[PDB]
Amino acid sequence: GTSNRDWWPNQLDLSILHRHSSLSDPMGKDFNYAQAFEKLDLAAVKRDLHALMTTSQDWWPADFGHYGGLFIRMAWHSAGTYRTADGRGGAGEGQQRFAPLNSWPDNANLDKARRLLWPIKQKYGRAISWADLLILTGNVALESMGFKTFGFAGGRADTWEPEDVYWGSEKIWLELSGGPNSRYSGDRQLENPLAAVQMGLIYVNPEGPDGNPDPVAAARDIRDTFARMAMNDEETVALIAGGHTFGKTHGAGPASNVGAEPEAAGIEAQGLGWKSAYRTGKGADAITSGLEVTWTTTPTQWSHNFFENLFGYEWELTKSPAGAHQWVAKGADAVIPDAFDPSKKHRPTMLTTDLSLRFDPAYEKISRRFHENPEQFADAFARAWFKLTHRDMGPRARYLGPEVPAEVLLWQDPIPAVDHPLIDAADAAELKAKVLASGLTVSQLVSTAWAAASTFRGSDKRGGANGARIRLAPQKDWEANQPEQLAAVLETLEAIRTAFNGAQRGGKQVSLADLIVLAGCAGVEQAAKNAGHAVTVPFAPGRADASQEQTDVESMAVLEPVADGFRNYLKGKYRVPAEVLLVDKAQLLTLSAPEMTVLLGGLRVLGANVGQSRHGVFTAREQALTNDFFVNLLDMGTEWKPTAADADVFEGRDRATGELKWTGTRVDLVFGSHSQLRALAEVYGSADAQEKFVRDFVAVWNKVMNLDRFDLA
Amino acid sequence: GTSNRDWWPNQLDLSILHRHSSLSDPMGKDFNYAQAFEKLDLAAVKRDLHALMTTSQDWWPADFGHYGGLFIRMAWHSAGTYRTADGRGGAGEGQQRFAPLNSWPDNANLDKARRLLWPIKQKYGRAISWADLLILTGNVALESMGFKTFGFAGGRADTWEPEDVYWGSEKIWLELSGGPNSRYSGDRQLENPLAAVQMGLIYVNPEGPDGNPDPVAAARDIRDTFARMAMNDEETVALIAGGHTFGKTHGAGPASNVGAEPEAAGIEAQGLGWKSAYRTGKGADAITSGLEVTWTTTPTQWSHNFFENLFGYEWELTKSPAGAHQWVAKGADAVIPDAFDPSKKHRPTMLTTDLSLRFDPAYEKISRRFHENPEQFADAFARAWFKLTHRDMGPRARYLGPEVPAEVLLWQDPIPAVDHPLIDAADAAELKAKVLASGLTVSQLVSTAWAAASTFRGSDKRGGANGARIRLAPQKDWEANQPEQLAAVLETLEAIRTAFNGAQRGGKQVSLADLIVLAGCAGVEQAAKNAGHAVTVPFAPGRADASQEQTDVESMAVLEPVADGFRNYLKGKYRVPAEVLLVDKAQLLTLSAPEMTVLLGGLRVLGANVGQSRHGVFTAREQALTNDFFVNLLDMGTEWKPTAADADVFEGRDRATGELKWTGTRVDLVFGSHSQLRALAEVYGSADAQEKFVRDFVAVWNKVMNLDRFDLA
Ligand code: HEM
Ligand code: HEM
Ligand SMILES: NNC(=O)c1ccncc1
Ligand SMILES: NNC(=O)c1ccncc1
Ligand SMILES: [Cl-]
Ligand SMILES: [Cl-]
Ligand code: NA
Ligand code: NA
Repeated sequence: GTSNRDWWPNQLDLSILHRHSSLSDPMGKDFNYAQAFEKLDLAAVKRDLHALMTTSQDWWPADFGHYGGLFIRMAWHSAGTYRTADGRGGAGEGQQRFAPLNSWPDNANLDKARRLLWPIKQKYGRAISWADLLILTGNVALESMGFKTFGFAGGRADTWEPEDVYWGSEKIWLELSGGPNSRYSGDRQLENPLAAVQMGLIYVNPEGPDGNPDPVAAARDIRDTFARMAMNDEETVALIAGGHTFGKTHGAGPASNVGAEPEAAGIEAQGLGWKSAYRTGKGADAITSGLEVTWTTTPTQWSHNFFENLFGYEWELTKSPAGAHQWVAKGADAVIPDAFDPSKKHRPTMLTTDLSLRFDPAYEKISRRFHENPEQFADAFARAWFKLTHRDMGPRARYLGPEVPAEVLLWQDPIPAVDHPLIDAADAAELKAKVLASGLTVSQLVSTAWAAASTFRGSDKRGGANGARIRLAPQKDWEANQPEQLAAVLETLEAIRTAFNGAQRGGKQVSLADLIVLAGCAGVEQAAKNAGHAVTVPFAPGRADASQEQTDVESMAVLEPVADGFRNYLKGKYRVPAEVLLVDKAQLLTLSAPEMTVLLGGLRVLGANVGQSRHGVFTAREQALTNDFFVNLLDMGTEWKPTAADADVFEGRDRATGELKWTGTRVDLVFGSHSQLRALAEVYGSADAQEKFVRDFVAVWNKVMNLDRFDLA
Repeated sequence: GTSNRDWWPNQLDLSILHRHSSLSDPMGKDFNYAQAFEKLDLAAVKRDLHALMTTSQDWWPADFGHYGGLFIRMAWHSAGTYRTADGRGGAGEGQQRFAPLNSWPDNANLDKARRLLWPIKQKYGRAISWADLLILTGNVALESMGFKTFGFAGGRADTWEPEDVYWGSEKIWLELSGGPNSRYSGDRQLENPLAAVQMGLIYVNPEGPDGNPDPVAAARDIRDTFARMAMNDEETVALIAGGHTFGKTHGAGPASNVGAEPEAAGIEAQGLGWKSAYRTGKGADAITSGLEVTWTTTPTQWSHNFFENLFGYEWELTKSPAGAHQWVAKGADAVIPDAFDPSKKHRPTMLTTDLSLRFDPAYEKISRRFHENPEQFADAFARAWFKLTHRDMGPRARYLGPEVPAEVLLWQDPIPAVDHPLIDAADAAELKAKVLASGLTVSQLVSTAWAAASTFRGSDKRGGANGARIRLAPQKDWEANQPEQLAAVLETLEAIRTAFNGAQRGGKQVSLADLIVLAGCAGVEQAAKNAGHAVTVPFAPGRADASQEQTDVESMAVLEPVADGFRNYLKGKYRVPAEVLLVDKAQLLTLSAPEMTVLLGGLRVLGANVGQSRHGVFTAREQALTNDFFVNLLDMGTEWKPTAADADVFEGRDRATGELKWTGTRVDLVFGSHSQLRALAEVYGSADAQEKFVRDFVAVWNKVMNLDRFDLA
């Protein structure tokens, strides 16, 4: 069946902006997951999950009689696809149940784990999503086995189709580095935005880098991949040691026994995969990773035995029954219990990646401290497990149910509670007039508010204008934000705010976060008036100002835009074409193709480009809100060519005279090239479309201003 | 970027059901194209188009000073992708402007024709769709050159993304037959549903079959492909002769001069392609097909010179400047004008496929009659051109504006006007009660109404329950429709109708087409009652009964379902998996994945399977409307295996006892295998879902009942 993707594999794919339509969603347009979850009897759900832990099913018998380890690994993998670079992956959409993650090699047999949860899912129905259930089940596993969690928030709404995520370019599962589509270059540099060492792994290879069983080298990969999942050294050691306090791995026989992954299995397998011809195919004969390691003397109970073993023995390199590299404790007694046979015991074993916690010098010091102070280990793991499993849930206002921790954590980019009356519509009109009387231009007001709001990404629900973090390090210094002009605009807004707030009775005040947005609205109003349209822009108050100490500077670096097509900004020269980067950004902002089109066309004419660039400013009435961008872009009286100096900048000349009319980047011209985008630009560039352009612009502007406003949801 | 399609190339692609969401649509959800078109000043549009015809642009100079020929070929190609086998292709969605059709080799330089129309599109905006404008432009071309068209209907709403259409399996444009993905097998049998001889052609190869310049052989491809586009011999000769009365081909130099098709061209080309390094690249130097033929002495005026030349000279095999086979008149004077140089003239030329009209014996008699009687030629062509360009527009109720022809054509599957009062809601309740008192079962009433309504396909908007054609040849004899049971149900319904209609005052009556649907509604209400739910199934009267004499039997053959997963029906053994056929049918019925899921699950338990098969009937309360399908499908207590006798039927056995519980086909079990479908099935199989399943079933049943009801749009 030959498709457009086969004929034109490097054309832009806009379908990624149109996933998650109401067409694929089986719930009404009215279904609100938060409200269904708020009625769930969470306690009853936890009781059922507690019972499930030791209700072994014959089609996938429970190791040691307890599914706890399996469910902790299930939950860890649901969370563990998260990348800080784009905020994609993570547990927040329940994507583990869809392709490709349902069939990743590292997710082998987690199909069985999710099938075990079906009766509970079915019983509670829409009131608990798969996405919430997977994490809750991890929590309950930990609790069942004697570990007290830091807490749990519901509110991860289920999704209904696979996300479009760049997981790499390799065409072979688990391909080792240096192939034709290598994710590594230079001195083992992993390409952004990837956060795993091989296609179909979560973070690293348990045998060591590219299969080489060097724990020191393995530590380097661990540290890099975990940093790319937002975890520092302490959190990392706590998570790995904490997780490998429980359960075991499965490699009872050769991996050639294991058949097709779920998405490749036959229809009779009913959504399950990795069927094994080794012996009974399950239980004591299970093959998952190929490794055969049990870490502790009590695999179904919280202990301090991980670090006791890690430091208490010396380790020797050996092989699992499947042929995989792993480590066995030299001269040890058989103290580890067998998962199925009460008469067999085994020597302590470890993976290469466990030994990393000992033999990397920085990890070693943390592992020692946790060894000597187990209460610090327990607390670090609890905190890290909460972080891991909630990292992509967004602001605290989205957290539901009775187990939400009251402690506010730095990584949540917290926003202070509003404790005063908010501005009303009269106050908003007075502020907007003061803004316009101060001398700030349309371009300044629009650029500033765009800069503040457009850090939001729906992937992990970080960023947005709430908080006024654009006035703090590091946002205030980002090149795309034009630090010098930004400083000037903020100093003017701050004087307006000080004066308005000092005039108030009764505790009313306006936050700078609100005023930045409100000021951008005034700029759009002014621009509409410059074009002869009478427009009021909607504005919702209630944003607050976060302090510098509430803003982790390092964590904030990943939100820096290195490409923002909306401002015609590229930080350097990338191997990814700019128009691909524009679509990627539109996706993070939750924009459809029509929204992205109208938005960019308006921003160009309002003066939002970085550095006052003229590229794509296809108008003679800059700072007026018109559809000029489109009308001029589509004018066949102009011919375009890439410039001598740069293949990425284009000159548009009068076809008859050869005179230069405009210049543009690939981001500008793509709207006139791509057949679906051009169809959109046409709508907005038609003679009957001036009002529609202004109205659709206002609506999309307001949408971007409100992206993070979960306090109103 | 490696995708799910790369890893699992034979998994089902559900995205095809979720195109044309509101997300991709730049118009408000309120936009009604029909109402915008009805206020268009169509006369003013045709005046602008008329002026455009002879206003040559230097970027693509008009041959002979007139764009007419170019626009006729543009409109012919817009329409000429149509296939009767699935109704896909055609002009009715304006898909020529999107991938892949925008870049087919046969559509070369029609990018220039569409660009020429941009000023007029831009002037009239949303009041005329691209889809309508392409056809109108061809009409105006013909009119400006002296040809009287049979009429024009507007109402083709624009679309905003490529359709997913199977155009063949070849991986090389224009691949010759007999390759690894050959569309031909046996004695030159073209695979259904294809209607062109090579990938990226409209119908046939202008040089002859696989490039072999034998007009006799070419005539066989012409006849086959045109029949597959719903054209008989007379229509075919009229179309080809009629078209090639105008304009010329373009092959001024070697084809190697011609660059990338639009979807492959650089961003600077702004949506145009096939840029030519040959001399000026355009005009007198134009290269399109590679052939260099001008058919008549007045290429910008309607004439009967095509047939005068065809019969008046003898023809010699020759080559264009690009190397293509074509024919030149032996010993002729230079009587054909040059497109750009008034001092240069040329001999008559023909394509191999033109000579087919003379040298095929059946075409020859038609071409002679048209030769001797050009008034018959003009009338046949007018009629054929109307048919061609409207074939996929659907019922007459969708035809808009002031040039709709009053004559009703058999190919339109016409439906008589309703001339009497319609039944009201109390009448509908009395009819439903009489239906249920007659002893027709839930199963019979549902099967019958499904059989009648489910012939509809949104691709060409043919079929549906309006007309009561299920009582007529050939529908009454299709094996899927269970002819003997159908006859029994219809006889009972007809006696109820005769008695209701005989009791009325005031000319009120009910059509059998309405009653068949209404009776299906009664079946579903009774099924819901059997499960303890009281619902009313909505019903809209106003269908009418068409006669046998108003039903072209041969044209109706292509609507026969050979695969209907909704009735668990497959007519024979196909190369395509049945679950793929199910998705194909869902797409033709305009169903989303959730609608297809709910609908199939309900139809199973209502007894809609052909032949009373138990396959997929996963309930112990058949004829009760419950969600049993899903609850039992998803029960992990049952294990499934393909049967000894058949790899396409499966047995479901109790996992503990080995007892046989159910049987199912691939269509049944796909809902428990495919990860996106199983996520849907889960919603409907959850303990809180019984009411939602009934509500969603009823809505989708009603939707299918109404698919053809453009009289209410
Ligand atoms: C360097 C990072 C990590 C590596 C390379 C790694 C590797 C593995 C491997 C290969 C398995 C065996 C899979 C099998 O054959 O069944 C496994 C099991 C497991 N891991 Fe990890 N792991 C890592 C981090 C984590 C973390 C962060 C957690 C949780 C906080 C976790 C919890 C588990 C648990 C509970 C199991 C046991 C599964 C069972 O009992 O069925 N691991 N790990
Ligand atoms: C067996 C069927 C047909 C074949 C193989 C065929 C082939 C061709 C070819 C190869 C060209 C030249 C393209 C170029 O180099 O610019 C052409 C031109 C043309 N064809 Fe057809 N054609 C067929 C049927 C039709 C029909 C059904 C129509 C309309 C009723 C039509 C109308 C035209 C016109 C108007 C042109 C002139 C283009 C211009 O003046 O720029 N043809 N045809
Ligand atoms: N792959 N996922 C995203 O790009 C995304 C998800 C949710 N909202 C916005 C963006
Ligand atoms: N390829 N196109 C179709 O299958 C279709 C188009 C419009 N409505 C329904 C089905
Ligand atoms: Cl994602
Ligand atoms: Cl189509
Ligand atoms: Na995410
Ligand atoms: Na069609």
